[PDB]
Amino acid sequence: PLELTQSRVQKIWVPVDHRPSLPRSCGPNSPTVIVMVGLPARGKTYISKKLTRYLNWIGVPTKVFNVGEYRREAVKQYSSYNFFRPDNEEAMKVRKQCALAALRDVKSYLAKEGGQIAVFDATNTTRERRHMILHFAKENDFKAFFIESVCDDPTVVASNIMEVKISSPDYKDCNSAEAMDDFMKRISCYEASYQPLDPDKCDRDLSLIKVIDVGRRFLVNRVQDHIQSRIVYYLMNIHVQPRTIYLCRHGENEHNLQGRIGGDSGLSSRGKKFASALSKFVEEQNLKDLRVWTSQLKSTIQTAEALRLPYEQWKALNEIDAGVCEELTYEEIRDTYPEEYALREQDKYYYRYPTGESYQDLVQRLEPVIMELERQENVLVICHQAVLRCLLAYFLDKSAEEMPYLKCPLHTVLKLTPVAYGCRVESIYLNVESVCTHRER
Amino acid sequence: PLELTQSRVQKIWVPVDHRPSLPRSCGPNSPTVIVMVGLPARGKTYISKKLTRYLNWIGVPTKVFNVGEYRREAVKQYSSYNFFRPDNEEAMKVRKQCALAALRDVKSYLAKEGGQIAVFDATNTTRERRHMILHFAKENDFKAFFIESVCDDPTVVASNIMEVKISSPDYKDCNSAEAMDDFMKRISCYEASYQPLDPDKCDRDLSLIKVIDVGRRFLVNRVQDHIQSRIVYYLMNIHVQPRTIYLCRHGENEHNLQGRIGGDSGLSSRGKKFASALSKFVEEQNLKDLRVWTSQLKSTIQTAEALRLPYEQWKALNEIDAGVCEELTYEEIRDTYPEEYALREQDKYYYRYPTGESYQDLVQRLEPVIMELERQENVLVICHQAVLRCLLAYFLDKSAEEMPYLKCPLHTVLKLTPVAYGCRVESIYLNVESVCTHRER
Ligand SMILES: Cc1noc(C)c1Cn1cc(C#N)c2cc(Oc3ccc(NC(=O)[C@@H]4CCCN4)cc3)ccc21
Ligand SMILES: Cc1noc(C)c1Cn1cc(C#N)c2cc(Oc3ccc(NC(=O)[C@@H]4CCCN4)cc3)ccc21
Ligand SMILES: O=P(O)(O)OC[C@H]1O[C@](O)(CO)[C@@H](O)[C@@H]1O
Ligand SMILES: O=P(O)(O)OC[C@H]1O[C@](O)(CO)[C@@H](O)[C@@H]1O
Repeated sequence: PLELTQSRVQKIWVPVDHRPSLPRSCGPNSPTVIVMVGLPARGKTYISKKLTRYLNWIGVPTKVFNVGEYRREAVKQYSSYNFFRPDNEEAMKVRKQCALAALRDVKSYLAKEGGQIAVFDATNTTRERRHMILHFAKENDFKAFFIESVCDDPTVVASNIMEVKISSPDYKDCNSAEAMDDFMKRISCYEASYQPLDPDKCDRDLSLIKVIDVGRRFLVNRVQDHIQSRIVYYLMNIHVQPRTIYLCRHGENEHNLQGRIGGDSGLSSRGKKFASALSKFVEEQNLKDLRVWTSQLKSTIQTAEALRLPYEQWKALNEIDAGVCEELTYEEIRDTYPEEYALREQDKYYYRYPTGESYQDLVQRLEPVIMELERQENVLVICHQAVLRCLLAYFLDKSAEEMPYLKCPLHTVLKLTPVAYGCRVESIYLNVESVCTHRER
Repeated sequence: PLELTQSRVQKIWVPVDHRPSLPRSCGPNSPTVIVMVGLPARGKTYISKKLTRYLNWIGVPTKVFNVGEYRREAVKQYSSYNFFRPDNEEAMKVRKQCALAALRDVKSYLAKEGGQIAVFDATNTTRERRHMILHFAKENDFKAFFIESVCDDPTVVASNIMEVKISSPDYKDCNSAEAMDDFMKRISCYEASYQPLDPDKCDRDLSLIKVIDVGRRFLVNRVQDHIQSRIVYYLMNIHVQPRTIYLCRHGENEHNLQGRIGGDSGLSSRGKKFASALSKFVEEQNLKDLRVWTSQLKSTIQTAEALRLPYEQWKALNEIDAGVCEELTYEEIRDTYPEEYALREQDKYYYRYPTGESYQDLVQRLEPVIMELERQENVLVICHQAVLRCLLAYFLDKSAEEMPYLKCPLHTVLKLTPVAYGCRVESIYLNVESVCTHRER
């Protein structure tokens, strides 16, 4: 009675499955349609992309369905704002068809592809369009959560057009002045029929968040579940202030020299040289304020000590726990635990070390780190190879499959600069020799 | 260069501190005053107490300063609503003095006692009172965060009076009808001068949350930091729906029989008997829906398997990691690691096992569990001794010092019923023998 077996890869205790003569599968909670609401140049695509990047990283399969991309596919070349005119009978039919084709793909993603969240990235400015999306959600048993971005500041609108609209594939053959003028006219096409969300009377029963004046104020109505609560918390932690994220590993340690994994060894002579090189690098960056974060492991703390700056130790930044394989070389792992070695090589993200962790466990541990990185400005994170790959996968939108193989060499700073599309990444090698700890698939 | 030492209790790497001939101390971010806003019977004291319980548990020293308690101290016996009349010159002076005496204690708590958050629990219904609190915060370099509870539903108001107001020390000599009538008149004394928070025009620069219609809607304005963001997320996860939380340990395991700590051993014959007894108990509770949560350790999963109910495994529910002391008996710990054994006995909450955890680390890991327990209704958590003590300390408002010594015997269910003041706790022993794993200080 109560016979369990431990799964080889993830190390999960499951009931011993003595399937009957004819094994039956039972193939396969409710998916969510996130509805973006607002006039053009209100950061809807920015919100869509950032939220999708975060949700995928935490393990919630999410996809953006941008109606404009369906339009660029249906209509070969973009000419002008005249396409967006409310009196343009033909283009209005085309635009509706594009929205319906995107919703068709939303249904296929959530009901047939194992997707959990579909972000419907369009203006959805009219009650009519939103009633149609709600009907689509109710008939398919999907939850609907609305995210509206409201802003009347002309400086914010003009800045968004200059930063990411003029560079749109629609304005390829246009100069900055033509594109800006056309886009202002394009926004005006939407202003007459725009009906903002009204949680007070009309939209009282809808689950929604109103992001007002680029996150200065929020109106939150009827948060139904955990994922909606998490989105609201995320939106309240992110910001659009300029800043830099520097990510690096501790300087080379004694275990690195011996080819040993885990442990709590100190910096080697080269590691100490990197720590000095890092201080000079940090100084040369001339940052008004800089937060320094380390793990609770000696090698990252010794590296931070060389900076002569205040730092904070996070247990969440500690390297992946190798369980029984801690302090062993990869050769000793292959010889003592050959089954374990091969299992990891085959499934590096989900593989859990015996009495240890997986990259999947790392993500769960690092989520508060990500949330705090979002709220901060200039931050230097001194961590470890697996931790760094996980954080980098979040910033660079890398999949779970790619994550355990990201190149994070020793004595190299990864400088992350948030641009309008995601992160610009610059690599800075601090000219101090070390061993190589990267292992390809 | 870069010489560090590992602190004996917490195992934190610190710079070797070779203090000079004359050692200097440097004794000791900005504290926060949380301002409750709203008419009486709006759940301000309920919010104050629950939020304080959560903030203290996560390690943020928090205290409630209820102006009514300062009034009950200054004014010996309460007679009627006549004390709260706006034309009561004398009582208005007394009430102001009480609020100023509470603020004096707020200053002493935040600036002199190492308190981080002071919850100022009063009506604070007038702009004048709030301007005075803001002046007090600005002059003392304290942050101000407002939490307003707005509700016009007479059913909600009447229910609150019947549940927790009539039982107030003010209404000791009154019967339910007299107390209800007096309290309605008391609320009416505040209605004329009540100026709700206006984040649109007047309170635009204030950091605030408006909880509308018992959490149906929220107005969030200017969230400045991490703690305010966390409070907002907490308020959006909690609910006032009736439910039951059942907490228990896995049935007795093989390591329990050998007096061994940690490990991933299976249920003993008695443990299997408890698992059956637990199924019968659960069935007899006749709960419409019940969520079952386990750790990823075998003994909790085997216990859940006996229920024949769907369950979810949480790595966050895994027992405290004993590091190098894993799978050892307490006698073997005392003989192999006597220094470690004595250090733990002296500082059980902060003590970290070598390459292992502390109760302090458990709290950090269990925070997402608490957040999900809040969002859920009927939940059964099958876990481990140290995990159970931590969760119980949250629900029962126990300090960090008390937490490692809470009695959590094997084969015993802790039934938690949320009442208006906190949790009512019922213990249910399922009449199956086991070893005792409790060790007093
Ligand atoms: C790109 C880009 N960089 O600067 C600007 C301006 C843009 C383009 N943009 C224009 C927007 C508009 N309207 C907008 C809204 C956004 O949605 C937001 C959602 C949440 C928050 N949240 C916060 O700012 C939190 C809340 C309080 C503390 N910090 C801010 C914006 C995000 C980006 C937005
Ligand atoms: C005791 C007690 N039990 O039922 C009632 C009614 C009471 C007394 N009471 C009266 C209130 C009023 N007005 C009130 C507000 C509260 O503040 C709240 C703060 C946040 C939330 N949040 C939620 O409900 C979240 C948001 C959406 C999902 N669930 C609710 C109430 C908490 C308790 C309150
Ligand atoms: O996932 P991988 O490739 O083993 O890399 C993570 C490893 O890198 C190290 O930080 C050093 O090689 C080890 O501590 C850790 O086991
Ligand atoms: O903090 P204490 O008193 O050692 O209790 C926690 C211990 O209880 C156990 O669950 C069983 O005694 C061990 O796994 C764990 O080390």
